[PDB]
Amino acid sequence: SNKFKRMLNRELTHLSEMSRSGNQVSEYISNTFLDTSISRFGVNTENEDHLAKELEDLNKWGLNIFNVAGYSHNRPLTCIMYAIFQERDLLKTFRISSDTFITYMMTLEDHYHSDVAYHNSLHAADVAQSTHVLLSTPALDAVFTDLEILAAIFAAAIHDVDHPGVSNQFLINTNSELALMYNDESVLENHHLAVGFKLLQEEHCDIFMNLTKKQRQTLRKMVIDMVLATDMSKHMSLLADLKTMVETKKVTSSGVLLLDNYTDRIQVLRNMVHCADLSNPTKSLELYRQWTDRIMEEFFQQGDKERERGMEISPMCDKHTASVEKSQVGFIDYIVHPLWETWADLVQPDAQDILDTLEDNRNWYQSMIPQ
Amino acid sequence: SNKFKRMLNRELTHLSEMSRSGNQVSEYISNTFLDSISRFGVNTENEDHLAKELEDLNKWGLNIFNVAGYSHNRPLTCIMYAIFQERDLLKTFRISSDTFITYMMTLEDHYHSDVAYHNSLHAADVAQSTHVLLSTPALDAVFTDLEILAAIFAAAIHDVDHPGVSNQFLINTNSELALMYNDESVLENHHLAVGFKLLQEEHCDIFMNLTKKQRQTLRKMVIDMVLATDMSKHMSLLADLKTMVETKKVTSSGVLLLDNYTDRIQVLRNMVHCADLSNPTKSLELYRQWTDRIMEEFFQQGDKERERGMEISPMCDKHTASVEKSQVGFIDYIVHPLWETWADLVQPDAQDILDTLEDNRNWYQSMIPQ
Ligand SMILES: O=[N+]([O-])c1cccc(-c2cc(Cc3ccncc3)cc3cccnc23)c1
Ligand SMILES: O=[N+]([O-])c1cccc(-c2cc(Cc3ccncc3)cc3cccnc23)c1
Ligand SMILES: [Mg+2]
Ligand SMILES: [Mg+2]
Ligand SMILES: [Zn+2]
Ligand SMILES: [Zn+2]
Repeated sequence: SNKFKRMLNRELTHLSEMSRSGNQVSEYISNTFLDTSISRFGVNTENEDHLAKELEDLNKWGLNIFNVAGYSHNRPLTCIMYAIFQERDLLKTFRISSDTFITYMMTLEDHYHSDVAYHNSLHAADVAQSTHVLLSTPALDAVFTDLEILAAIFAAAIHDVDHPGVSNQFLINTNSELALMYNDESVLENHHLAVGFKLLQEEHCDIFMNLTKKQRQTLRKMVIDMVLATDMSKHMSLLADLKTMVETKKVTSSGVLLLDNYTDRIQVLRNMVHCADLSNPTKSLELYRQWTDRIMEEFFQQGDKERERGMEISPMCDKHTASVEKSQVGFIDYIVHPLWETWADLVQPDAQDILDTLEDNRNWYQSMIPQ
Repeated sequence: SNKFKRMLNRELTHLSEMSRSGNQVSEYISNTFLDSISRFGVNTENEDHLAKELEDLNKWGLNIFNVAGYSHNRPLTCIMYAIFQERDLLKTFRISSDTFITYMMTLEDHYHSDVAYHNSLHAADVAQSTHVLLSTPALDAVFTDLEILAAIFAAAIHDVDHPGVSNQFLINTNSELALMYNDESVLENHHLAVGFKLLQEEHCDIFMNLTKKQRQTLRKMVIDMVLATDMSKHMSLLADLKTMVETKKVTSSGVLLLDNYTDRIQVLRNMVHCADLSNPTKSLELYRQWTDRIMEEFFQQGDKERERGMEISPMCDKHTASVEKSQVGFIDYIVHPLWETWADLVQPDAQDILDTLEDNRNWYQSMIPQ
């Protein structure tokens, strides 16, 4: 659609001229978004009661994933994934032993880096838990098969495995081996998928051993589609497709969405995990503020690596010139809010408290803008 | 004193036999503690917000995180220029704003931003706390300006170029730095070298206008103070501070009597040491943030150790921490004893500092699980 494209670049030109704040946010958007305990929980802990209290939020959008990390000896991913699989009865359905499951989930957690401020197992655990809540949205809850539920949640788990804490564009600009291996197109996301699936081959880790061949093939395609869709530069095209889907949606009976073909189904799932990935500003302000401070830490360190190298500092990576408050407002106004508004429309009446929390958070960061 | 060494050994033995948790805290202790531009010095357009945070310059409660926030992440440059304006040190030592900001920016730039705790934020915190501690009524008339300058500069540079790993990791991994300094005070020697080496940069010689004798005395005092921040020297500094307390003299205006260089430097080095260990004495919002940072830095070191197939040093294993219990041990066995001794030396001064420590301690105990 040339109209949407013409409209997009208009919206960003105007922002780019509002102020130097808007220029830095507008440069960022274009370069980013455009093309008993070990079996009770998955984990050893002598805090079984504090952990059991936190995990009562398993199905709530307000689950505090930071506290889970605290009471799980810093295994928020293994712990949450075990909880989701118990909750949805996925181990039994797919004949996965708890043993194989925990060994895989520990190996996966281990390949997330804890020295990366944001793209580490905590973020993986949050995105997986948020996907778990989203899959229970009433308009979809009856729609997806368990194979699709498994694919989505696994997708979420692995979606950033082995992330180094720098962007696809830095990896291309520094001529990384990874950029070289994947020919500059979706560098990290291809890698996340490779690692996640490669790890099944490790000893006692094939959590899909007991699926049929046709099941494995369907899972793998679904998962590849979802993770490649977390590539941020695909954001505008994903939102375009979601909007056209809203305007031509079919409700069946009792509020449920009609998704006949594979295309319709994967489009929704991949927007779902994409939404999970951008759910930080829709969570409670305590949660959201921690996430912001982490991503900025990570952007700033990329900025220093650029500076060490004599490269030009990327937008939002200069610690000496960021405006974190104005940037958050822009990010909500121009990316998070449009995406979540469209999602709310697809799945109405759901997502509305999510949308209201999003405005509170946005208004809090506005209230904190000096001058 | 052999009876101090025996007593010290006794309490740590009792501690490690208490439980798994006390074992690990006791292993830790033994391995660690025994042997716009015109106005603020930074360019910001948050001149109002920054000015308000900086009204706490002379208070224990200053929030250095917010200062970082309003100073475009130049907390050290900003705080140091505030302290130096406050005490009129730039005029007194004829240091120009150009020379001073250029040095301070260069110094701040050599603290690593990718290190969770030992960055310019911690340096700025320790600098501001030294500044507050130097105004303790019992000492406040005692020290000359050269001594004040040394102590504050010492604090500024005390961890510059810290790589986020411990003296023992550097020895165990055969670091070039451990090779250079022969396994003794590796980082602290390095911090001093860098801090002084940086005066030689273009427009950075902030001590250019001091006399030779002044430069010589300042350098001796600074070296003394920074080597003193070596954690492995903790117990012998405390032992000295305790025998200082028991043999203390006071003029009458409530002011301590410090004639010789030895008693003077002994206070100055316990002061910066106490500033370095002040996190748990601060308000709870601040201390929580510091704990989380130092724990991140230990955990990363632990992963580097695991990446190398070494055994994971105490407190560096992310899968076997008990942060809450560890903070309570830290306070009972290291922070509280030190500050209690400090409070005695300078009484009635450090008494709320000390009550805050109790509050913080008890909050961390109230969060211990089960
Ligand atoms: O101006 N902004 O739009 C702007 C400014 C500062 C931060 C962000 C931002 C991007 C992303 C998604 C993401 C993650 C990793 N790489 C790229 C994008 C996630 C975020 C989560 C919390 C806070 N900020 C975020 C956006
Ligand atoms: O139980 N503990 O003793 C224990 C457990 C966990 C953390 C600490 C700890 C040590 C040091 C001083 C330090 C800084 C850098 N390297 C070595 C020591 C400073 C701290 C500041 C805030 C919180 N914990 C700290 C102590
Ligand atoms: Mg990603
Ligand atoms: Mg140090
Ligand atoms: Zn992600
Ligand atoms: Zn220090």
